[PDB]
Amino acid sequence: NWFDITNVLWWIKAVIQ
Amino acid sequence: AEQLWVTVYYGVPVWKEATTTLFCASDARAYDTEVHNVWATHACVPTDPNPQ
Amino acid sequence: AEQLWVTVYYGVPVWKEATTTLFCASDATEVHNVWATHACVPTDPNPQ
Amino acid sequence: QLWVTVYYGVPVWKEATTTLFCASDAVHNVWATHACVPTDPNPQ
Amino acid sequence: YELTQETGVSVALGRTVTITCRGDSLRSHYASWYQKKPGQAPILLFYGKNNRPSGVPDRFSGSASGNRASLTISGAQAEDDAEYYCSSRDKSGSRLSVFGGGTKLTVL
Amino acid sequence: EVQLVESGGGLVKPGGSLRLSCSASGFDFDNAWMTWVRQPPGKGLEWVGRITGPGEGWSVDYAAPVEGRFTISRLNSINFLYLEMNNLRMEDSGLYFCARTGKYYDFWSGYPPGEEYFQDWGRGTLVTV
Amino acid sequence: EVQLVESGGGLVKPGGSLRLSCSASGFDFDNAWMTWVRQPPGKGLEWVGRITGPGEGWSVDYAAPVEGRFTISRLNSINFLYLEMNNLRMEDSGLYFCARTGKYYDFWSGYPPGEEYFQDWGRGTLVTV
Amino acid sequence: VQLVESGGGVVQPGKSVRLSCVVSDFPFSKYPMYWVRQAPGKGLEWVAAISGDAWHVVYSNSVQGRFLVSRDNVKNTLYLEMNSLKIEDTAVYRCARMFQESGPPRLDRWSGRNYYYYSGMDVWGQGTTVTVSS
Amino acid sequence: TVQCTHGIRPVVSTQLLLNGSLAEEEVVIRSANFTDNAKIIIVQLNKSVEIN
Amino acid sequence: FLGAAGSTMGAASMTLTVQARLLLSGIVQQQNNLLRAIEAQQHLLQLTVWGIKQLQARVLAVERYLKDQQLLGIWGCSGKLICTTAVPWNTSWSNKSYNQIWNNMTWMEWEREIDNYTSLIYTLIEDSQNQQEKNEQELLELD
Amino acid sequence: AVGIGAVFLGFLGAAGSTMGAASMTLTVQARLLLSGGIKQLQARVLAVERYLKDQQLLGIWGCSGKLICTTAVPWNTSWSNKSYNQIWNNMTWMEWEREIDNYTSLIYTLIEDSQNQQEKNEQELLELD
Amino acid sequence: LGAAGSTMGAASMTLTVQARLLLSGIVQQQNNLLRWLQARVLAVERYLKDQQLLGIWGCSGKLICTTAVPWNTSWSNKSYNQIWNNMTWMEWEREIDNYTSLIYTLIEDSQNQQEKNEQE
Amino acid sequence: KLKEQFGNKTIVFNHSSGGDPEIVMHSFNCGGEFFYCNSTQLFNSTWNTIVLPCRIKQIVNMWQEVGKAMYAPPIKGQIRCSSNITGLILIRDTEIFRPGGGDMRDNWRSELYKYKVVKIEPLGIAPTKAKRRVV
Ligand SMILES: *[C@@H]1O[C@H](CO[C@@H]2O[C@@H](C)[C@@H](O)[C@@H](O)[C@@H]2O)[C@@H](O[C@@H]2O[C@H](CO)[C@@H](O[C@@H]3O[C@H](CO[C@H]4O[C@H](CO)[C@@H](O)[C@H](O)[C@@H]4O)[C@@H](O)[C@H](O[C@H]4O[C@H](CO)[C@@H](O[C@@H]5O[C@H](CO)[C@@H](O)[C@H](O)[C@H]5NC(C)=O)[C@H](O)[C@@H]4O[C@@H]4O[C@H](CO)[C@@H](O[C@@H]5O[C@H](CO)[C@H](O)[C@H](O)[C@H]5O)[C@H](O)[C@H]4NC(C)=O)[C@@H]3O)[C@H](O)[C@H]2NC(C)=O)[C@H](O)[C@H]1NC(C)=O
Ligand SMILES: *[C@@H]1O[C@H](CO[C@@H]2O[C@@H](C)[C@@H](O)[C@@H](O)[C@@H]2O)[C@@H](O[C@@H]2O[C@H](CO)[C@@H](O[C@@H]3O[C@H](CO[C@H]4O[C@H](CO[C@@H]5O[C@H](CO)[C@@H](O[C@@H]6O[C@H](CO)[C@H](O)[C@H](O)[C@H]6O)[C@H](O)[C@H]5NC(C)=O)[C@@H](O)[C@H](O)[C@@H]4O)[C@@H](O)[C@H](O[C@H]4O[C@H](CO)[C@@H](O)[C@H](O)[C@@H]4O)[C@@H]3O)[C@H](O)[C@H]2NC(C)=O)[C@H](O)[C@H]1NC(C)=O
Ligand SMILES: *[C@@H]1O[C@H](CO)[C@@H](O[C@@H]2O[C@H](CO)[C@@H](O[C@@H]3O[C@H](CO[C@H]4O[C@H](CO)[C@@H](O)[C@H](O)[C@@H]4O)[C@@H](O)[C@H](O[C@H]4O[C@H](CO)[C@@H](O)[C@H](O)[C@@H]4O)[C@@H]3O)[C@H](O)[C@H]2NC(C)=O)[C@H](O)[C@H]1NC(C)=O
Ligand SMILES: *[C@@H]1O[C@H](CO[C@@H]2O[C@@H](C)[C@@H](O)[C@@H](O)[C@@H]2O)[C@@H](O[C@@H]2O[C@H](CO)[C@@H](O)[C@H](O)[C@H]2NC(C)=O)[C@H](O)[C@H]1NC(C)=O
Ligand SMILES: *[C@@H]1O[C@H](CO[C@@H]2O[C@@H](C)[C@@H](O)[C@@H](O)[C@@H]2O)[C@@H](O[C@@H]2O[C@H](CO)[C@@H](O)[C@H](O)[C@H]2NC(C)=O)[C@H](O)[C@H]1NC(C)=O
Ligand SMILES: *[C@@H]1O[C@H](CO)[C@@H](O[C@@H]2O[C@H](CO)[C@@H](O)[C@H](O)[C@H]2NC(C)=O)[C@H](O)[C@H]1NC(C)=O
Ligand SMILES: *[C@@H]1O[C@H](CO)[C@@H](O[C@@H]2O[C@H](CO)[C@@H](O)[C@H](O)[C@H]2NC(C)=O)[C@H](O)[C@H]1NC(C)=O
Ligand SMILES: *[C@@H]1O[C@H](CO[C@@H]2O[C@@H](C)[C@@H](O)[C@@H](O)[C@@H]2O)[C@@H](O)[C@H](O)[C@H]1NC(C)=O
Ligand SMILES: *[C@@H]1O[C@H](CO)[C@@H](O)[C@H](O)[C@H]1NC(C)=O
Ligand SMILES: *[C@@H]1O[C@H](CO)[C@@H](O)[C@H](O)[C@H]1NC(C)=O
Ligand SMILES: *[C@@H]1O[C@H](CO)[C@@H](O)[C@H](O)[C@H]1NC(C)=O
Ligand SMILES: *[C@@H]1O[C@H](CO)[C@@H](O)[C@H](O)[C@H]1NC(C)=O
Ligand SMILES: *[C@@H]1O[C@H](CO)[C@@H](O)[C@H](O)[C@H]1NC(C)=O
Ligand SMILES: *[C@@H]1O[C@H](CO)[C@@H](O)[C@H](O)[C@H]1NC(C)=O
Ligand SMILES: *[C@@H]1O[C@H](CO)[C@@H](O)[C@H](O)[C@H]1NC(C)=O
Ligand SMILES: *[C@@H]1O[C@H](CO)[C@@H](O)[C@H](O)[C@H]1NC(C)=O
Ligand SMILES: *[C@@H]1O[C@H](CO)[C@@H](O)[C@H](O)[C@H]1NC(C)=O
Ligand SMILES: *[C@@H]1O[C@H](CO)[C@@H](O)[C@H](O)[C@H]1NC(C)=O
Ligand SMILES: *[C@@H]1O[C@H](CO)[C@@H](O)[C@H](O)[C@H]1NC(C)=O
Ligand SMILES: *[C@@H]1O[C@H](CO)[C@@H](O)[C@H](O)[C@H]1NC(C)=O
Ligand SMILES: *[C@@H]1O[C@H](CO)[C@@H](O)[C@H](O)[C@H]1NC(C)=O
Ligand SMILES: *[C@@H]1O[C@H](CO)[C@@H](O)[C@H](O)[C@H]1NC(C)=O
Repeated sequence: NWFDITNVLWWIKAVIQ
Repeated sequence: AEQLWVTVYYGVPVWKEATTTLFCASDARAYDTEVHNVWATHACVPTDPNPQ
Repeated sequence: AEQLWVTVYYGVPVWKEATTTLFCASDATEVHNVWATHACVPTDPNPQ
Repeated sequence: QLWVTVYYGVPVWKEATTTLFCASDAVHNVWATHACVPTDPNPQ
Repeated sequence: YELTQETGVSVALGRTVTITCRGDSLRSHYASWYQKKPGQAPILLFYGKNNRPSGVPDRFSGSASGNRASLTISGAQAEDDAEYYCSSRDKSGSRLSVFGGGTKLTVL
Repeated sequence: EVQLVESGGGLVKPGGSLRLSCSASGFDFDNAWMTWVRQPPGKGLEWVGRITGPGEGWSVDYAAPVEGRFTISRLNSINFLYLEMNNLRMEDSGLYFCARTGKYYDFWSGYPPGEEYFQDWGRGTLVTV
Repeated sequence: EVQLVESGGGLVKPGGSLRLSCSASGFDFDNAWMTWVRQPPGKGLEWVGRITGPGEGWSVDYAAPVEGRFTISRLNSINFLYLEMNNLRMEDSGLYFCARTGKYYDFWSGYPPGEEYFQDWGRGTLVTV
Repeated sequence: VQLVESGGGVVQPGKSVRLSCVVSDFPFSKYPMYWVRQAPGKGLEWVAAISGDAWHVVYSNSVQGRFLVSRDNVKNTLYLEMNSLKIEDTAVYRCARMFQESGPPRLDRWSGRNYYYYSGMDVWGQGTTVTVSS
Repeated sequence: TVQCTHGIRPVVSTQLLLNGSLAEEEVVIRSANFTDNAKIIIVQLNKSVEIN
Repeated sequence: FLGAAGSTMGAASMTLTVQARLLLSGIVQQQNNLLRAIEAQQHLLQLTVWGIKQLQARVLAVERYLKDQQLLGIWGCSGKLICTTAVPWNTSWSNKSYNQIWNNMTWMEWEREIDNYTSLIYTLIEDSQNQQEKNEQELLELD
Repeated sequence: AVGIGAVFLGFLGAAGSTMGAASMTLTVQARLLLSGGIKQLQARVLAVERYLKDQQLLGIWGCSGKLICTTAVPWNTSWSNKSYNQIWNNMTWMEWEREIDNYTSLIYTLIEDSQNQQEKNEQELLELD
Repeated sequence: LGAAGSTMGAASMTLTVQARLLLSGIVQQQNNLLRWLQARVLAVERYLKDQQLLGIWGCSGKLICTTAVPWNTSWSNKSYNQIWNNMTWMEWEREIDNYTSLIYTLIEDSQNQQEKNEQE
Repeated sequence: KLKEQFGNKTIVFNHSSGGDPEIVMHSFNCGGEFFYCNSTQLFNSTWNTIVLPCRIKQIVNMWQEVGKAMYAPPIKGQIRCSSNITGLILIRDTEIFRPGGGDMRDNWRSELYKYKVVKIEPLGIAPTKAKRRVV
């Protein structure tokens, strides 16, 4: 699901910092 | 675009013209009892059709 | 209750009454007899 | 062990006495079509 | 039209010109750029942070800073005389999209 | 080799209904996101709505002035896109485009749900209200 | 409203075969455990065997004097229970019952596999060997 | 068995009544019914017919579109409603059962069309009488 | 599409056709070229003419 | 092979595990020996009255076999013996209850119960399921 | 003394309809293809010998017993310049089998030896693990 | 008939050619009906014998299919590569011809009359 | 209805001609009995209770083959058959129409002017997006 993909990636970007 | 693949169908309502054998299908009442009706040859096929 | 579904069984033991055409079976030669007519399917001594 | 696998389509043969059918190449000959089927396209 | 564009911009033939697009949503989202001439279907020229679709001349480039986005035509041609639209989210985080008012680029 | 041909546009009285069609070719229509865009007379491009693909459940999103009146659908078996319009107004009139929709999201600078772009367009069909 | 009707019982020579049927109604036959019980003449009730349900894989268990000769089966489509008997002996003769089987296990005092009880019975069908 | 009617009498032109034939004992959903009209001093005129499942309805040409028939297999009733009455409709109406039994509809294989068989009558109800005058 | 053709009485007559089958209330006449001289004029008239 | 023609429908499904008592197997063990080529060891010696009748006998052995395979072939039930369908039973066909059909009934009497309604069931399998599922299957391959 | 109108369909009843309406009709042309002074017998074999051939060709293609099925053989756009939705919504079958009459032999060879021959040597050698 | 000299692991690649040309061969009788079919009717019956028999054997449509029936070495105890990469098909048939009908009941029962009791 | 293919002038009717009376006189059967009737009176020209002399023979040729010939003496009593007419056979030749006819296939052409027998080719193929599952 595209709308989920973008959300999970944004989250990963936040967490890995 | 997409790849297309062939798909088999059965019972497709098409036709060509052909020349085949038809068969007699006559009346079937009062063919017995001395009725040697040469057209009927004693009621060739006794169907008495329901022509739908 | 259970919504019943249709099931096709092949091999049910049913019949009706009918008419047909028959054929001989002689149980056995020069073939020159009027009734026997040895141009005919040979039988089987199986008890069927 | 050894289990018995079924094989359909194996090319073996008996010898049989049977009926053939005549095919004649191709007016009003008795061998033309009143005995046989018409012309032979190709033997293989 | 929360995405604001210049109504009209001129450019001498052969010279370089930049059209811009401004809006709050651009702080969060890139824009994509389209060329349209009357009677014709639009043409995707540029999108993303640095993406140009094949078959589109190299004279076209997009860029982005703050709340604005901009297309630069380097060495404007006669064919380039057209309408240019940008498109992006209407709000930040939106599943919807929106178009700018559109910039008419007359080539002088 | 992508081809999109809109159809079904015509004259219609205010309050009336209308059904625009779009025949898609040249690409994978089935998994492709599709979008309707219009151009009112003497005005610019305007985003009408977009239908997503399988992973998104064929979800559809709509522009505010059109939400509730319009319906976007697809029949992937013959690669057709549709636009069901009800209760039309003067401002509903314009030239209606259909366009193959691409998804874009840059990982390090992106913000969900990234952005959608329109790589292939058709010629449009004229709606007159 | 449960109804069970056994059938198929009759006179048979020693060594012979026989097939008892049971038509089940009034409950959920499909997931129900079923049991065969017989009563020899001038004697008491005797447990013959029992078929389990889906979770148990329709597993079947048998009484020792009958294990190997008898077969219990079901066709859940018409709620019938069956009992295939081979190689019968004099002592195989009696009145054969079928009965809906319940499972019981008390947690704090129970011992696996708890106990089975017979809540609904049929009238039986008479086997004469 | 017992076979009578009700609702008969005398009305004006342009009016509309509905009779009520009631059967007694045979399974009513199994059989089709009929309506016949004996004019006084004349022969008989067939009127109408219903299928056993109340699906097939065939009217006479003269009374075509005016009348109405129906069934209720639970209540074992039989109705003949009538509209646009004329003076020449004054005669004896009779409720009547088919002689033979009928089957379910047939569905010939070669064309997806059912068939309701229709044969004649044995049990005539004694029937009411409707008169149309001033 | 019919299962089976309609009534065909295979009568034998020259110069007319006796127990035949007739069309609707116009008279229809057909032929092969219908300009050529040595063809056959098939006449179908809309009513019957009784013969004793 | 008619060994349970007096048995009940709830019990005749037990012995039907044998291949309808090896129904079709009796044909192939027949036509292996119906095709004894003594007919070809004679060319019948003539055309005789029996060989006219045998020819009209083998055709019915051909045709009436095919009409039972084709109907099993079209019903999505090719070659099986007990298959279920998707057609809901309509109580208007038979208002008999459940156990009376199975536990308490023969077969040939049950033929005369629905010999009227049989032909409607034939169309209501094909156009309801086997025409229908093939399109819905092909839609599930469109993706 | 009988008669009611049509209920389901007729024989060849869809033969002026579109493909999308005839595709739900195939069984009626499928049933009556077989059932229906020597010259009756010479017909009663040709009707068989035509049925086996059409049955046999479905057998080779991995498509026996199904009315419809798909393959993996790609459609070649050289065979048809027709658009997709024109085929499934506008063209009848009787017209359609004059248009691909010439290519038919290429099709049947490119089903068997292309795929369903190849889907057995690939199939048999997915063992050993 | 080309791979009639191949081994049993080698002649299996020509199984398709043998099956196709069993029925009618190439079509003779080029429509010359101008001027008496029992042999034509038998060839169909030879064909329909086997397709029904593969239908009972759960193996319609295929050419090569497996089973749940283990082998009984009293038929022939000759092991795997003693025959497979060593022997043609005419000789393997002349080792199993006495046991032929015995194989057919076992394939009928324990593969589909068995698996009919696994359907549920 | 003879007219509307050319002009509005010159229609006539003429009687037949040519050969022995079996092809001249009108032939038909009536209940195991054969009639050759004179039909010259039936064909007077036109512009924009008749009794006909019938003749009966006994040795009657087969209808199209030359060679064998059937024969039938009648049953007792007189013979009567009412009949109909739904057509006749004419030839072209002011534009002359004469009653021709040498083939009752043309009568059967008048009976079978509607029909056509076509064979089903039930098998057919078409492309789509779907594909057989391959492992
Ligand atoms: C499947 O379909 C077929 C039909 O279709 C077929 O298949 C298709 C595929 C097509 O091909 C199609 O073309 C085929 O045809 C169905 O077949 C039909 O089955 C029914 C039976 O279910 C048949 O009905 C019977 O017919 C007889 C006459 O038929 C004869 O002839 C035909 C052909 O010639 C033969 O086939 C047939 O076998 C017969 O020989 C008919 O007379 C019967 O009616 C009498 O008997 C019943 C039973 O008693 C009476 O019903 C009772 O009525 C009383 C009164 O109200 C009630 O109280 C009872 O509840 C009720 N029911 C019962 C069970 O009792 C019925 O009323 C009638 O009774 C007689 O009535 C008269 C008048 O009252 C009475 O006479 C009186 O006598 C006294 C003393 O003498 C005084 O004198 C009075 O004045 C006088 O009037 C008489 O005594 C009564 N007798 C009795 C015994 O009561 C019966 O209906 C039908 O013929 C047959 N065929 C057709 C074409 O329909 C088949 O059913 C379908 N299958 C299924 C499962 O549905
Ligand atoms: C199990 O099988 C059942 C039976 O199968 C049947 O037999 C088989 C052997 C086989 O042949 C089957 O093909 C056959 O169907 C299935 O039951 C059928 O179900 C369908 C539904 O799909 C039914 O179809 C409905 O038919 C109704 C009737 O249509 C007839 O009548 C219309 C006019 O109606 C008439 O109006 C006048 C008004 O005056 C009535 O007169 C009044 O009657 C009173 C009572 O007697 C009183 O006497 C008054 O004095 C008098 O004025 C008259 O009674 C009434 N007719 C009837 C029969 O009641 C005609 O226009 C039409 O041409 C036809 O002649 C329709 O009304 C109905 O439409 C309505 O319902 C729809 C859905 O409910 C709805 O959407 C519509 O908007 C509309 O409101 C249906 O079309 C069919 O009748 C059933 N069969 C039978 C025999 O009843 C059953 O479906 C199946 N089980 C399953 C699960 O599928
Ligand atoms: C065009 O179509 C019309 C009608 O559609 C045909 O006219 C009928 O033709 C037939 C064939 O000749 C006529 O049938 C004959 O009727 C004779 C009169 O019988 C009367 O008497 C009996 C006594 O019980 C009544 O039942 C009957 O209804 C009549 O009232 C019979 O005597 C003939 O039978 C002879 O042949 C049998 C055969 O074995 C002998 O055993 C008898 O002893 C007897 O000699 C015969 O059945 C029929 O009457 C005609 N209908 C009419 C005139 O109205 C035309 O024939 C047809 N056109 C052509 C060219 O054929
Ligand atoms: C579509 O098919 C052609 C091959 O079919 C050819 O044309 C038919 C009309 C008929 O004449 C056949 O006998 C022919 O074989 C494919 O084009 C071929 O590509 C090969 C590549 O190796 C080339 O050698 C041939 O010359 C080509 N034939 C042509 C152009 O006629 C083509 O690839 C197919 N398309 C698809 C998508 O598979
Ligand atoms: C399909 O092919 C025909 C020609 O096919 C050949 O002739 C047939 C009688 C048959 O024997 C086929 O197997 C042969 O391969 C094409 O017909 C041609 O059409 C054009 C214009 O319509 C005409 O000028 C030619 O004379 C025709 N050919 C012949 C031999 O007469 C037809 O166009 C082909 N259709 C398609 C869609 O490819
Ligand atoms: C015969 O052709 C007509 C059109 O020429 C078909 O009618 C169409 O049917 C569909 C199905 O509901 C409608 O959506 C169309 O609107 C109809 N066309 C028109 C012009 O109204 C008809 O279905 C065809 N016959 C068959 C049996 O399919
Ligand atoms: C058939 O009838 C026609 C006219 O009714 C006959 O033709 C003429 O008959 C008269 C009367 O005797 C003769 O004088 C003429 O010579 C006849 N011919 C012509 C050309 O006028 C005719 O003879 C009858 N018979 C046949 C066999 O045609
Ligand atoms: C079924 O067997 C019946 C004997 O038992 C009866 O069964 C139930 C259904 C009740 O009807 C009750 O009267 C009896 O206990 C026979 O009477 C009957 O003929 C059989 N056949 C049927 C119902 O088709
Ligand atoms: C009739 O069948 C029943 C059912 O199995 C059986 O009890 C009975 O023995 C049979 N009748 C006879 C005479 O064997
Ligand atoms: C057809 O018959 C009617 C009377 O039934 C008649 O008026 C009309 O003239 C006939 N047609 C022709 C062409 O003569
Ligand atoms: C009809 O009239 C003559 C005779 O055959 C001929 O010249 C003309 O071409 C014909 N017309 C056709 C056959 O269309
Ligand atoms: C098929 O499509 C064409 C478009 O080229 C259209 O003109 C025609 O009306 C359509 N056919 C039918 C039967 O509607
Ligand atoms: C036939 O014999 C030759 C030499 O003996 C051999 O190489 C060849 O492979 C054989 N054929 C087969 C199919 O093995
Ligand atoms: C098959 O094996 C069994 C043991 O399972 C043996 O008893 C039997 O003799 C073998 N079959 C033959 C035909 O020898
Ligand atoms: C098969 O058995 C016989 C007798 O036991 C023995 O002579 C032969 O060598 C055996 N063959 C194999 C391959 O085991
Ligand atoms: C195959 O069998 C023949 C038979 O004599 C033998 O000579 C040869 O060695 C065998 N080959 C193998 C590989 O076993
Ligand atoms: C096969 O059976 C026949 C007939 O009983 C016998 O003569 C032959 O020797 C048998 N074959 C073997 C290998 O035992
Ligand atoms: C009749 O013929 C004349 C000249 O031949 C022509 O002018 C006139 O139009 C014709 N009548 C009709 C109704 O065509
Ligand atoms: C009609 O034709 C006949 C010959 O068939 C001829 O003798 C006669 O004079 C013609 N009559 C007219 C008016 O043309
Ligand atoms: C009309 O028919 C009669 C019938 O006998 C014939 O003699 C005559 O020549 C024809 N012509 C005229 C003008 O009377
Ligand atoms: C034949 O016609 C003549 C005169 O028209 C008449 O006197 C005679 O009664 C008629 N006979 C018959 C059987 O019609
Ligand atoms: C012959 O014509 C009369 C004229 O009304 C007609 O009633 C009769 O049905 C016709 N004969 C036949 C067999 O149709």
